[PDB]
Amino acid sequence: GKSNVTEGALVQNGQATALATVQQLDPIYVDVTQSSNDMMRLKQELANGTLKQENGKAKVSLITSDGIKFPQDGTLEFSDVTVDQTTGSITLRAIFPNPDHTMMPGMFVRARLEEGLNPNAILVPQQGVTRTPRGDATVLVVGADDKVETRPIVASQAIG
Amino acid sequence: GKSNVTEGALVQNGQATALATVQQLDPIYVDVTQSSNDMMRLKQELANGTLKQENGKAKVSLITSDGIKFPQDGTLEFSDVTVDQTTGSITLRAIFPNPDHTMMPGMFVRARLEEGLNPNAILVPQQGVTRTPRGDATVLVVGADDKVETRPIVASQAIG
Amino acid sequence: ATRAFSQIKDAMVFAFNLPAIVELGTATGFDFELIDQAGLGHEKLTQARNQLLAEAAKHPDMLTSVRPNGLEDTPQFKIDIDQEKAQALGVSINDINTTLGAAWGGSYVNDFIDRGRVKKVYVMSEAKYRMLPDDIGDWYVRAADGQMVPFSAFSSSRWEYGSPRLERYNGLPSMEILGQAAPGKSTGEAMELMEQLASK
Amino acid sequence: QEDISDYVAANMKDAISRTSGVGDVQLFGSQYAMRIWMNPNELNKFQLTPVDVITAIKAQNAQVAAGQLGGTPPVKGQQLNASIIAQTRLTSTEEFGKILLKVNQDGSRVLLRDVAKIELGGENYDIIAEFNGQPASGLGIKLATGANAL
Amino acid sequence: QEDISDYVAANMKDAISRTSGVGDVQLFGSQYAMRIWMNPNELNKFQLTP
Amino acid sequence: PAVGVVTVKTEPLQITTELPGRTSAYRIAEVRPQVSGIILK
Amino acid sequence: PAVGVVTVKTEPLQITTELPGRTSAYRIAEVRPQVSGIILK
Ligand SMILES: COCCN1CCN(c2nc(SCCc3ccc(OC)c(OC)c3)c(C#N)c3c2COC(C)(C)C3)CC1
Ligand SMILES: COCCN1CCN(c2nc(SCCc3ccc(OC)c(OC)c3)c(C#N)c3c2COC(C)(C)C3)CC1
Repeated sequence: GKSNVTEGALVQNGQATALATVQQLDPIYVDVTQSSNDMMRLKQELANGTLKQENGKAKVSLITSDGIKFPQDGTLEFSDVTVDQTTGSITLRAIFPNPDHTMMPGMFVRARLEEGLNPNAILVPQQGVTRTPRGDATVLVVGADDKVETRPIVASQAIG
Repeated sequence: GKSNVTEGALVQNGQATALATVQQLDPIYVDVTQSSNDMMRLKQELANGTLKQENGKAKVSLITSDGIKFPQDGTLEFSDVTVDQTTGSITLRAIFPNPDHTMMPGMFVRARLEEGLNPNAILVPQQGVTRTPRGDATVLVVGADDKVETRPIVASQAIG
Repeated sequence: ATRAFSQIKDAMVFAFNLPAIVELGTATGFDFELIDQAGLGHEKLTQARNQLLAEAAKHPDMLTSVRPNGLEDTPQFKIDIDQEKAQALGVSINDINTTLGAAWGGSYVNDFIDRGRVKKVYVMSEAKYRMLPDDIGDWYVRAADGQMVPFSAFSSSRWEYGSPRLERYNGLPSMEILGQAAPGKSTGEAMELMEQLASK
Repeated sequence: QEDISDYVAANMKDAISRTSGVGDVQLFGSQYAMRIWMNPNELNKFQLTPVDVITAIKAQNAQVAAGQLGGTPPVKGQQLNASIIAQTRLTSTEEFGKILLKVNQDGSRVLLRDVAKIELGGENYDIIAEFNGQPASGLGIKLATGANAL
Repeated sequence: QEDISDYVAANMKDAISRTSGVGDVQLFGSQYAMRIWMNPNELNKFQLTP
Repeated sequence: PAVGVVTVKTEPLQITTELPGRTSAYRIAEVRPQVSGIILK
Repeated sequence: PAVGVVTVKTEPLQITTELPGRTSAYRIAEVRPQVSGIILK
């Protein structure tokens, strides 16, 4: 990169600052980072699920800050156990292939990781779900005898 | 420049504070702070593409607080790939000749940084393009029928 | 006037005259809301009015005009201040909005005293810097420590509609549907026709 | 109860308070309000106080007079007028859920829904009006001068 | 305009609004309010915000 | 009475968590001098 | 309707991104004393 030192400036034996920072860009890490209760809950979703396969080393993709996703996914390398005291980090690390250097190490990119999913219980289109009363969405359900009879549901995660 | 030490302050083997800052001004770097997704989106347009370059990397001019450009101009020497953490912004480094010492290290002087000649620029004037529907730009081009057609476009960089 | 104003493009130039009370027009001209009750927002209220601009024009016999006194849904330029991105960049949110909402629109500050008289003080951007969507990224905004951050680092800025003059009546959103009574005729059936074109 | 009391005050009251003769609609008890039920064994988890819960809501839930592209005065050579939408007042329970609190290198950016159970609800709960043991809102109409009660 | 609108405001409006008979005087310009024009390539020079 | 019902079955829903985090290089190796002296060139 | 209409002639477009450089000397080279002692003259 730069030359934080220049010719003439005295440097010292193992000094504090750095002269220049050589960086290698083609495999690039993204410090995918997780809340604490989630990667307890997703590790308690090992008993309920999960299911991760095969090669339980998950795919991670970006929504980089121009809105368009990064063209290829990448490997979720590990999971830390290094919970930051003031936030709650289960800091992951997704290594990405970076062909044309369209990653530039140091920006923020929104990294969505693709956890495995065998328990695939319910989906329902958006018209059948009355949102209000908020908190308790009500799906209008048939009974046994074509007399319909609604139930409250848990409409949490609107997939599309 | 100054003498941060005076004629008698004890100095040590490689102390923290400098004695006096010598300074070479005859070429001068201008550390030029591109945003992250902009240096992303310009390389993105070099693979769309075309976009172009000037075949000799590169040319940057200055425009200081007057509003007239510098007496000469010079080279974008390199482009950092370390996005700074707390600015979110690439630091380009533009090296400029200065046989006059009318540059001063730190200004912070605006760098007009010219890039390569968008070769097919469909420049509709701004007076005609309106957004139908939400966030979708529609020019209202009349065909050869003398009948108007509301062809949607994607409205890129508003230039002037 | 108006005939030569057909020649003027780029503008629906017309003219009119002032009565004693100036809210009627062509000697019988009625006026009418279309209020929203069910919390539908404004565009579904507008889709109701876009359907009743047409249905006003589907009866020219009794509803002899649909004159607009509002404004069509102009574009208005969204900024996603990417909150997540903004504070983790360093820069607090309360410094962004007191930049973006006090460079562009221009905040009041306080008074000053010109010639022994109180006059306001409006901080605002210079005109050539608050002027384009490209000039979002010229607003450099301080991080937590003192390193400057452009807006284009964290303000994904798209367009969208918006009616730039939202009327309200009965404490609920509503739009000023006009109309003349049919030329020479009575507004008693034209006001009656609206209440049975209120079923559409 | 509070689900009714908002439905009355969002729909009925502003239509009843201009029915003729009515010169006063009192409403019971109040509308909805995004009750932010804090959770102090989650606030201590993040080293926050209710100061910084309030401070972010007065920041990220604040409507900001951004202004206009092409505002007044223009530059000579202008053809574009818009009106910038800044941060709006945040419009839902979920859009307070992602009210941010700090930088997040835990980043699933520190949610206000990680420390505070967001939900709607009334503005005070001192009134429980159970009509025949069944929950109810109400409205007390007061007839104007011009007192035509029929 | 604004060089005029204060001269209406600082002299005329407080003299016509108590000229006899006159009720509400609605001024159609403004007082001559100090318009700080910020300059964001000078703010980034000095590392300030608005 | 006529309704376009969609009957619920278990449908595979691999879609999971979206979140942020700063990218970093592989290799962010600095250069510190382990030798004291003037940067001569 | 008399409608003024613009036919798009396209090709040349110099795009220059003007953006805030922060100028710095070519060799800063802060003279730090290699060797302790009182600065005599
Ligand atoms: C805070 O309340 C102050 C107003 N006061 C005078 C009117 N008074 C009265 N309220 C009501 S109905 C109250 C509706 C309501 C709904 C939800 C509530 O919970 C939020 C609630 O509690 C207040 C009340 C009635 C009757 N019928 C009467 C009186 C009073 O006597 C009548 C014979 C007129 C019948 C209520 C008390
Ligand atoms: C305070 O503004 C709201 C008042 N409205 C009703 C009266 N209407 C009217 N205004 C005017 S004068 C507008 C003066 C002015 C000057 C500087 C400005 O820049 C700030 C400005 O903008 C506001 C206006 C006139 C006349 N003659 C008339 C009407 C109305 O019809 C008439 C025939 C009486 C002639 C103006 C709009």
